Amino acid sequence: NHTAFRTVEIKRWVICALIGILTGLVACFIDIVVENLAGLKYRVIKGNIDKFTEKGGLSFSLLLWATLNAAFVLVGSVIVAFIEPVAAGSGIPQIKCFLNGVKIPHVVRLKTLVIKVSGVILSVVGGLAVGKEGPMIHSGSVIAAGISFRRDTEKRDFVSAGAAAGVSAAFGAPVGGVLFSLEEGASFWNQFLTWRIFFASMISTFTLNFVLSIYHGNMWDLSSPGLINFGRFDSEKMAYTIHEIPVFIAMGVVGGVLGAVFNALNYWLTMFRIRYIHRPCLQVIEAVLVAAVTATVAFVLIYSSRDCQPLQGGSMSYPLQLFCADGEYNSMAAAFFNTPEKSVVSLFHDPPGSYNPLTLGLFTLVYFFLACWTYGLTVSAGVFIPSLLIGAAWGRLFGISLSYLTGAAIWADPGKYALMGAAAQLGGIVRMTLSLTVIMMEATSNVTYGFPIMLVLMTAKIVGDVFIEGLYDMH
Amino acid sequence: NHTAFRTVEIKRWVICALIGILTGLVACFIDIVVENLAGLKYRVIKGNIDKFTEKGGLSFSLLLWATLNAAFVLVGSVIVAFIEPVAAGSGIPQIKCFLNGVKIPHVVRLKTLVIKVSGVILSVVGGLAVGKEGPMIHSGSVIAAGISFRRDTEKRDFVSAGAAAGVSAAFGAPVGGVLFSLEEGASFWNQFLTWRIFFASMISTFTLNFVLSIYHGNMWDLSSPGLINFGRFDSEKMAYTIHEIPVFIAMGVVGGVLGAVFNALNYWLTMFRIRYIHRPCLQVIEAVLVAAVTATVAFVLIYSSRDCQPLQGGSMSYPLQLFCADGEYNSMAAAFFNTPEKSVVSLFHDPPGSYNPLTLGLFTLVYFFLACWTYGLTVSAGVFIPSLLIGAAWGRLFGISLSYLTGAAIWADPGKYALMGAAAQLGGIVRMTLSLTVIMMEATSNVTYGFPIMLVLMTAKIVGDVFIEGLYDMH
Amino acid sequence: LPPDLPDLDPECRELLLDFANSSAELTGCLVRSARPVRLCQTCYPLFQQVVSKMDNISRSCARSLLMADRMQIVVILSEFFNTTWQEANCANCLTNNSEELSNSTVYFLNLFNHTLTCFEHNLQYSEVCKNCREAYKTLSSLYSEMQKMNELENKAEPGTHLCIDVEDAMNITRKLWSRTFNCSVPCSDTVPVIAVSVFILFLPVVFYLSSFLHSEQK
Amino acid sequence: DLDPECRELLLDFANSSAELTGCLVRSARPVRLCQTCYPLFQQVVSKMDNISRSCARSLLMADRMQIVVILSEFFNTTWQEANCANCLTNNSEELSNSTVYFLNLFNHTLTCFEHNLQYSEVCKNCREAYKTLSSLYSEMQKMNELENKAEPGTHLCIDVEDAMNITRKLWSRTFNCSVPCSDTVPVIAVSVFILFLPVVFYLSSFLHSEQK
Ligand SMILES: CC(C)CCC[C@@H](C)[C@H]1CC[C@H]2[C@@H]3CC=C4C[C@@H](OC(=O)CCC(=O)O)CC[C@]4(C)[C@H]3CC[C@]12C
Ligand SMILES: CC(C)CCC[C@@H](C)[C@H]1CC[C@H]2[C@@H]3CC=C4C[C@@H](OC(=O)CCC(=O)O)CC[C@]4(C)[C@H]3CC[C@]12C
Ligand SMILES: CC(C)CCC[C@@H](C)[C@H]1CC[C@H]2[C@@H]3CC=C4C[C@@H](OC(=O)CCC(=O)O)CC[C@]4(C)[C@H]3CC[C@]12C
Ligand SMILES: CC(C)CCC[C@@H](C)[C@H]1CC[C@H]2[C@@H]3CC=C4C[C@@H](OC(=O)CCC(=O)O)CC[C@]4(C)[C@H]3CC[C@]12C
Ligand SMILES: CC(C)CCC[C@@H](C)[C@H]1CC[C@H]2[C@@H]3CC=C4C[C@@H](OC(=O)CCC(=O)O)CC[C@]4(C)[C@H]3CC[C@]12C
Ligand SMILES: CC(C)CCC[C@@H](C)[C@H]1CC[C@H]2[C@@H]3CC=C4C[C@@H](OC(=O)CCC(=O)O)CC[C@]4(C)[C@H]3CC[C@]12C
Ligand SMILES: [Cl-]
Ligand SMILES: [Cl-]
Ligand SMILES: [Cl-]
Ligand SMILES: [Cl-]
Ligand SMILES: [Cl-]
Ligand SMILES: [Cl-]
Repeated sequence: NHTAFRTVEIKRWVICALIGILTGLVACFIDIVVENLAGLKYRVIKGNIDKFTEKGGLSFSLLLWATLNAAFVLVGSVIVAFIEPVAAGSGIPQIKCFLNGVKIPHVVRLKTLVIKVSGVILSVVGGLAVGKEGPMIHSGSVIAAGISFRRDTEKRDFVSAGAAAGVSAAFGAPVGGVLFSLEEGASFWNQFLTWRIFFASMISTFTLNFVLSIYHGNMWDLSSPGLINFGRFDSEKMAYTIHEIPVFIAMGVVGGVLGAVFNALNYWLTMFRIRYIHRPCLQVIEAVLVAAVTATVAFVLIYSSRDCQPLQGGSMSYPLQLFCADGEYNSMAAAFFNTPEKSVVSLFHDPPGSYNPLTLGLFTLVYFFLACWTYGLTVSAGVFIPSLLIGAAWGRLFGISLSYLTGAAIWADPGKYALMGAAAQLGGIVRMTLSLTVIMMEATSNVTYGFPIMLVLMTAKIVGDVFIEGLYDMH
Repeated sequence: NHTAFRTVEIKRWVICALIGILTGLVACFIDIVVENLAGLKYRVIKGNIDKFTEKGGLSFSLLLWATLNAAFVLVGSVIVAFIEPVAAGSGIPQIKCFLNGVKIPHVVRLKTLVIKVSGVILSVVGGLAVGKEGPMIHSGSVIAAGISFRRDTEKRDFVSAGAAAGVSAAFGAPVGGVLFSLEEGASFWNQFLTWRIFFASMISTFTLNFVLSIYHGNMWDLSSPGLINFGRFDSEKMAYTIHEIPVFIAMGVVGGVLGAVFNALNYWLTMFRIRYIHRPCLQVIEAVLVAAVTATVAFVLIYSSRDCQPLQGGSMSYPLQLFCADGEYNSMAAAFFNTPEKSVVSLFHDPPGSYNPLTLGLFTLVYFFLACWTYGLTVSAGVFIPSLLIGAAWGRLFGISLSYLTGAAIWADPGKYALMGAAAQLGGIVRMTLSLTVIMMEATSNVTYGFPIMLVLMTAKIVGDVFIEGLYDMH
Repeated sequence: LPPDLPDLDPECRELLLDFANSSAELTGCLVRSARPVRLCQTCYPLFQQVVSKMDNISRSCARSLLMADRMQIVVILSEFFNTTWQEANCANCLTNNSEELSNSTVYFLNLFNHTLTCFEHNLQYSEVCKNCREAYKTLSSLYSEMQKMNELENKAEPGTHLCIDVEDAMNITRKLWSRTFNCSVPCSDTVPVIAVSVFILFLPVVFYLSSFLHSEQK
Repeated sequence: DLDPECRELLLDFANSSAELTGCLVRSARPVRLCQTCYPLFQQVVSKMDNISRSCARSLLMADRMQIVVILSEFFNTTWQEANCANCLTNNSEELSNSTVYFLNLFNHTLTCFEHNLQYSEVCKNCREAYKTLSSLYSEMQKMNELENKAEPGTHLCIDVEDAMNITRKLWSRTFNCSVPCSDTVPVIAVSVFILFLPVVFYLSSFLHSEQK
């Protein structure tokens, strides 16, 4: 009767409230631990580099950086490759399959959550070109399937709420998380189920915002709705006209082509790894070698970079002065030392002329292949943030080129085109458009920017699908 | 047969693009004509009042105001009562019925669109306590069913795109429009259909924003995504913590209780109108009398108001000075002369010492009953904006009391509670909660306020359903 | 050391000193003209001197004085002086040539003086509004017409302010007229307003009652 | 007009702001804000407070263009951004000992450069004088963060920042004295060896799988 239905229904809302609360807490734990561990690692590296800069022996600083990257990834890859291989990657395809209806072994076990959270912490601290936002979706699903109603029909509904809560916590987009659970579900419309999914999604982003606020002491300020916060786009500089619509469509073509190349190289690389690097010992060695190479390539770019500009208010978290004048700090070092989320935010909101095209171009080309190489490693890590960083990097270069070509026109704001470039790369790579589109508006907090973003994403998807077919036919 | 599918699908996207374009154009036509006609009407009334203020004869100004209100509503009610009775009201229940599956005659005929657009223009210009945003949903549905695929299933999908485009144009919430079409549809998930709904909704808000900018002269600032634009809520004064969450829950109870009284009063009033005012001639006379009373009740409040403060820059368009010092406009006059959308914006964003509690309280009490009395009229008009204005009015009063009771504490910002009060009244009146909340986050462009908005809206619905059950039982 | 970093270049030392006393004069004239507001009619020569001096210093001393350091004192001070001029809005009521007050402003100030001096000898406040009422009426008509001239000749925005000295002149007159002199115009239209309002408010009562009574039988 | 006793507060504030604005300009190219006319700012804020303490109503908010308010806000904003509080003691009556110590060290560092001008001699005569000045400036930076609990180390007193930036620009841009030890060959050898590891790993795994 109604008494039995209401008793069950309130427990569903109670459980989905815990799913959102715990998903936000896990995101807080990941963000706090990564920030403290990466800060400790970069302070050691920066201190060692500064000691050897004038006395000599910078090769030891490179060795220390590579060893520190390898040591963290060694732990982060051993636990994934040897204990729970299911934790490898962002875990979204496993979650998509679970919501589809096919059960992959060891996806929603409590051991997977521990390894996924530990793996993503060590992988991000390990210096790999990865992002921690992607695995947060898998973490929410495991919390939902463990906290929860011991039957398949209810469990899938809870997992959808957990996955939605993970998306909301990762990007601060509670509506985008609900959309993500909706399309992956692709079932009959349930008003109550969609309601408790929304309740879990919004509880999740509030818990992340609230707990991080008390961590920063700034309780009277809630400015961290997600793991990555794009900032505020309420600027006359961040305004577009109808004449820029064809330009934005062109960026989608670039994002679709680059995304197809990103997937093409990663596809051939994946086939190589399946045939030859399938043994768990080899996967651990490969992940360690990638981490060592990532530090080596970063050091070489920093060492050979001759462009450095004076410290701003918050340009660098760890300003590295190397071979140039006192009071100035390496610009290329800031690209690698700063967190990828911080780099994306700075690219989105920066006055024109803040980035030298040469150092930004070199970083974009190197990071594009490092991110492509890093995906597929037997580590718990995502690809959304590297995709965002790659797109924002070349999107800013597109804005820089437009300003040069149009005589520093007002409408040619590099920051605006960085946002368009970030969407184009995300669109051309993940090929998920609806939930992605809602995420950008919620991240940017600008409805008017939805229309160019929607066009850019739509262009990237159709171009990427056509180009992927063409590349495979040529091969 | 992929070629046949592609040709059919591209035509669906082409049609859904026109639905969004035409829905935005209709919103532009409604907004442009209403502001020009209401501007001409208020200039005539203001000029007449200022002429008789010193020489005497203000009763003639009251007669002119009542006659002008009656004349516009007489035309707006004759075309609805005598020609197309289906166009009466906001048309939301008719669209929900159509998307449900049961077809009401003449909902989606071209003549209905002409009557609906003309009726909403005349009713708003006629001074009725109504809003033009609500009927915009019905207008989009009729455009979709006329532009369009001559079969029932395709018609329902296209109409849902038009209804979604109406919500996006009305409120600048393209995602909220998609959500509104999904629940009112309540069918199996369709990835491509939800794409066309999202495409049409997103084009509609861009077309309205783009064309209004052309009309407003300046073009490099698309600052009007929808018919009603809340503004920007990025202020240190506009922030909250956990301690204010129970306060918001209490305000949700007030909105639900007031919304229940709003519905209960309108239910008994509707029962009277069906039994006794069912003739088309009486419906026209009733609408004319309400318009005359609305002008008269506005006049006596403006006449008897002793509160006038000097012009603090903008915030009006027709500053009426009555019986007090030169250089100061009457505060109560600005409440009625200003458009309800503009009044809501001023309530949301204003210094904590801008509204007299007595002046605002008297307006809220009168406007609450005027809006309740005006709902069942045989005119094309919505109730969303009046409910927002009522909620923002008493929400601001709640914030004013909190400042007095907490010694002008920094967390008791009246503007923040005006927004929360606006949601409480809107949620407790329409009881539509999942689509409504998404609109508020899109309207305010602040995901951090989604959580208090969610709790306030959820609280209002729960107490509203309980109270109407109790109130009906008592009767 | 080169005469750039540690010490001022003699070419730039004198230019900075010239801008120093010009800014000192403007700031002193700004304060002493704050109340009653005679800002834009007395400090206009000083403001032009400052902006001319800044232009002279900025196009052989632009790079070594303006952006040579983080705290660009010369830049921020000129920005503050410019911001004060714009918010005071003396651009509109200064002539296009900008050597003196426009004809409108001169015509307003002398009437403002005439209105004020008329108030002074009517005290020794019933006699003030009994006799000096047309003087206030024509001055207020001019100010209302001045707004419309600003909305048309300038066409900035509805509600845009004129120069602050003109606005302060009217606000002083209005405050004198309505607050201290307590000269208010009585209204005897309350009774006709109530009679018409009551009649209109009573119409829906008749309409609803008549409909109910008519439908009571057949 | 105001009372004759109410026109004296405004006139005193008028010349006080006039002379403060004069010092702000004539102490701008070599930035000497917080050490030249710190009392003049104190005199201005004291004279403004005297009005706040029977003329506040008739001078402060008596009209729309609050000239006295905005001028005091501008002076306060300039004082805050210049961080002149950091330059003076907590009592804000004279320059702090650390600032005075830096200023004479800055004089001594500039005293080096004139002697060794008559650029090889400058770089190898009293390089430690520049080194100890930079050590103090870094020391004062971290002390500043730990003193007022500022989250980053960004902005000191503008007198100190300008004094060091003049020294740094002289030492690096005008003089070519910075000589960092660059081990390009060891860096290349180590970086090449590490970058050559994935080539070995991918080839060895490919060849090991072949022929089992
Ligand atoms: C700052 C932090 C977040 C860095 C992460 C380092 C450790 C806290 C992590 C890394 C590896 C983790 C371990 C990985 C695997 C296991 C085995 C697991 O035991 C089992 O039940 C499985 C045993 C098996 O089958 O081998 C219990 C958790 C534990 C100890 C984990 C505990 C947490 C560890 C030590
Ligand atoms: C064997 C395969 C698998 C990898 C080959 C890698 C090379 C193409 C890279 C690795 C190290 C690189 C070098 C690292 C550092 C330098 C020093 C750099 O010289 C400076 O700019 C020195 C002064 C300064 O530090 O600014 C010029 C580039 C160069 C030779 C780089 C050239 C390109 C090198 C040889
Ligand atoms: C290239 C720069 C600008 C960015 C830094 C990334 C590289 C260090 C990575 C990206 C992709 C990697 C490559 C991906 C695949 C291969 C193929 C692999 O096997 C073969 O070449 C033989 C295969 C066969 O015989 O079938 C050898 C390593 C190599 C070149 C990898 C070496 C390291 C690469 C070049
Ligand atoms: C400032 C105001 C007073 C201007 C008037 C605007 C509207 C009130 C007018 C303008 C166009 C008119 C429409 C023009 C054409 C028609 C078609 C007409 O249809 C018929 O010929 C059949 C009528 C029937 O038999 O029911 C019905 C009236 C209608 C909708 C008219 C209704 C009144 C409208 C909307
Ligand atoms: C018959 C039913 C259906 C309607 C009853 C309406 C009354 C309750 C309203 C209508 C007009 C109102 C009056 C309108 C104006 C005034 C003038 C006001 O006093 C003034 O003279 C102030 C005006 C001024 O000088 O600015 C005191 C309230 C009063 C009598 C109001 C009292 C309440 C009245 C009579
Ligand atoms: C606080 C007020 C001044 C705000 C403005 C709104 C009123 C002018 C409106 C709102 C509801 C209206 C009322 C709605 C219903 C009725 C009941 C109706 O009478 C009956 O139905 C009698 C039934 C019977 O005798 O059985 C007479 C009109 C009246 C009072 C209406 C008169 C006008 C009212 C009071
Ligand atoms: Cl995966
Ligand atoms: Cl990912
Ligand atoms: Cl990610
Ligand atoms: Cl309806
Ligand atoms: Cl509405
Ligand atoms: Cl409505």
